Amino acid sequence: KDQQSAFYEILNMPNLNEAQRNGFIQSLKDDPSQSTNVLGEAKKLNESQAPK
Amino acid sequence: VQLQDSGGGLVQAGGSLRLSCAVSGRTFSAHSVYTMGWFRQAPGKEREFVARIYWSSANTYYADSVKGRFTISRDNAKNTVYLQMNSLRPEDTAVYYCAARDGIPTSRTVGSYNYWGQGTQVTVSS
Repeated sequence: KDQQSAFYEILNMPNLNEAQRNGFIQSLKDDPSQSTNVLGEAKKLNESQAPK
Repeated sequence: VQLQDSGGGLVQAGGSLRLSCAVSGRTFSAHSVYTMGWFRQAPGKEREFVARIYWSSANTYYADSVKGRFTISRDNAKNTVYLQMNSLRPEDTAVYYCAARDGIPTSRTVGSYNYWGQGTQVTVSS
């Protein structure tokens, strides 16, 4: 379920571009055991790329 | 065992890359007790551990500095290992090497791996 919820959130993060969203989604497919950490880094990039 | 790594290139900070490592030589069974990993050699630095995966179980282990950003995986049918690299930063600039051991590594150092790819070069620009 941590895979599943993370996929959805990453999909709808407003401040990632397509290449980033697609790469994080692939990482979730690649290694589901890292789902929480992958979501954490997607969140970090979503925050740092917030529009100014 | 023979290893050929590829996929490195130039990428802008924040971007993604996917490295591949084709395993060759003798034939692999899906449950061979092999371990594959990735090491990287930054400018002015020695080769440093990035990630490893046990071939049989697909159990993974990551260096702290790449957790959440990089994922290692392996496809037995294609006999290939992959490194997905996301949220890239200038300090990820390095030559990346596929590596393998016919067993369980006793350390995270180069000495624990006896088979090596030739390296693929990753450059992360600002």
